Amino acid sequence: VQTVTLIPGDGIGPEISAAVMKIFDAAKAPIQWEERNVTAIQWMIPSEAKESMDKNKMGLKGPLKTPPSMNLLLRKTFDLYANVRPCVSIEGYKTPYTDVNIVTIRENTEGEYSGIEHVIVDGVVQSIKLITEGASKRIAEFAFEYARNNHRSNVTAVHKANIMRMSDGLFLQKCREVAESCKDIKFNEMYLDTVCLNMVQDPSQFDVLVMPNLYGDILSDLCAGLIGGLGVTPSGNIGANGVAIFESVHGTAPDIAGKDMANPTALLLSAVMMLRHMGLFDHAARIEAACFATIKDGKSLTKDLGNAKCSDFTEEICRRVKDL
Amino acid sequence: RHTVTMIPGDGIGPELMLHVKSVFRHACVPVDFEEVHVSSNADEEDIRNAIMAIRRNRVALKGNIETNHNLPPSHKSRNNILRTSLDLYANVIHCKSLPGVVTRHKDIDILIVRENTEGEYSSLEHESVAGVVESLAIITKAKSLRIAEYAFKLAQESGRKKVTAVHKANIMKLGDGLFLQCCREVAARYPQITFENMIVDNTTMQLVSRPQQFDVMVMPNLYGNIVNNVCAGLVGGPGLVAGANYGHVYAVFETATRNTGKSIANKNIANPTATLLASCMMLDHLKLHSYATSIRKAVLASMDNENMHTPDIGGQGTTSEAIQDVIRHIRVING
Ligand SMILES: Nc1ncnc2c1ncn2[C@@H]1O[C@H](COP(=O)(O)OP(=O)(O)O)[C@@H](O)[C@H]1O
Ligand SMILES: [Mg+2]
Repeated sequence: VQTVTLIPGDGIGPEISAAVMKIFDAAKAPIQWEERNVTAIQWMIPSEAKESMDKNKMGLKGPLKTPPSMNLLLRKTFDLYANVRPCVSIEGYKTPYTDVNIVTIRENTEGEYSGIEHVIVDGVVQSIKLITEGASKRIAEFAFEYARNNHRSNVTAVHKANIMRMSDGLFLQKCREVAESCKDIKFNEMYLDTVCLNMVQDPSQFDVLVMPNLYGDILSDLCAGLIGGLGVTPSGNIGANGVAIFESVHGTAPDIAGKDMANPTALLLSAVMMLRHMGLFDHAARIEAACFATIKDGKSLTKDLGNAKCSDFTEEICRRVKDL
Repeated sequence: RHTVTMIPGDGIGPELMLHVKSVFRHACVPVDFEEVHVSSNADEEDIRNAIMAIRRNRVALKGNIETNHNLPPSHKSRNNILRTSLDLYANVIHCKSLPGVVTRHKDIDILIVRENTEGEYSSLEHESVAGVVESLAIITKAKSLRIAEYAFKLAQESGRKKVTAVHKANIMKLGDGLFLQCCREVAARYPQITFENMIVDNTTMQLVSRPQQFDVMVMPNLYGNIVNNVCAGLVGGPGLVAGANYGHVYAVFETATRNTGKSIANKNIANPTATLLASCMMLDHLKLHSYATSIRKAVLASMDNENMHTPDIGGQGTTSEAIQDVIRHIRVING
């Protein structure tokens, strides 16, 4: 048995955390929780939440409200340097893209996060942004490590080095050095705009996408858009000292933050991702498959995907989980 | 008779230019092409010479010049030097669902107006401390105002009802905030046009789910690059969509996605539709509207027939066979 720092967050976050916990309970998963709270206090994160995460080394996180952002603090505190978003078409959930199985791996310390804007003269704004050899090397090595450890054949570096020669070219040169080492993984490179162009025509051609943060997270949202949105998209951040936080990337949902209408799929799958990161592959697969089969049925869905409430959807998963 | 500069470019550009000339002869288009070549050269005297040709003729049709990104940062994109030197400030593309080309979405009709000069395209990079590349990018009121001005005017003149500014002012509060405030400034003078705004991240998710919501979109340079390719992808890909680059006085026409097509060059499989439609936009701009119309109808009629399709849209036809069909359709309305 092992311990996981749980951050339910605001809005629907509690409802969906209780729904995830109940499912992990009904799975006999080697996982007990250590619920904590997160809050900017004078500027850093609470002593109890920091120490919890330092001990447990693994976190799960629901949707937070913006006030310094808490996501900024978490990323700063634990040096969360690699954002990972796996996007896979859901059998029961109908989008026009069904062949989708892509993992985006995104540098998470610099680029736009280093961003300074200022007024040069009246009506002229300059932005300043940074790209480092270190952080580029770091995210590159990670991406291949991820691909090897998750049985992924191809890694594509996504860039605009044709325009940003110095900064995306650096990124590219560090990806090649890593690709020289890890000759077992198929490596290619593609312009961001070409990636985008091809993505929406035939997304099946793409496997793992490594990219810097210079232009932000735009491609991850696009990929998520193909499979049905942020309401069903899992996500995880990997830091230094073996820290890893898994999270939902959907909104706080204030409008139904008291009701039973919520949908915990995304947070559930991030937890599934967490189990796999620990090595608990058996339970991961069973909770995963339970969720997908429940979605495939069509008679038990939330109001955002039928008419059934959250607990009905949560309970119908739990019923299927128990089938060992 | 008009004289038009022609830059064949790399990849599929030269082979498609031949078909353009061929189609103009069959349509009896009163246009003469003055060819200027632009290598991706270490030298610049060519690009300086090509700029002169465009200042002279005021109108050009061009293929895409390939940028070797393995060259040092002193060697810059010749496409970008070309468009910024001439101050061709408005990149505009029209993505419209084609009845004959079936994709995952239909009823798409989007005009994208993209600021074509500043942002990361005119940025400065330096490595003052080893292993740290710093990027300094500029966005300005003057350029944001005129792109918004262009987009609203175009919307009004085309009988369109809504302009959506795409941006990331949630993150880039000063720069993208200024861009957005410039659009709103112009919006107040077009009270007949609905004005909306949307974050670029969210915009991509909306396009792959419900792209029918968008009408006219206006944005700075980088988001334009992304949105152009997404929208072009949704309607059938890079083979189909024409692109224009407008200045106050000069105008240059190209394929919307600005692809060289090196991998498919010299195999008689390139889709000629984007290039021909670009040549039609160019004829409209020269007030040769009857010619543009005949040709545009011809290419739209051929694409209505899946037997004419090239491999990029699932077909098996050659470039020359598609051209044959276009020429056949000109001749039918021709006499
Ligand atoms: N006219 C066309 N017909 C068919 N395919 C095209 C056409 N133009 C571009 N493509 C395809 O779209 C992609 C464009 O990428 P690419 O040729 O590498 O351009 P660039 O080097 O400017 O990024 C290629 O797959 C190319 O084959
Ligand atoms: Mg190009």
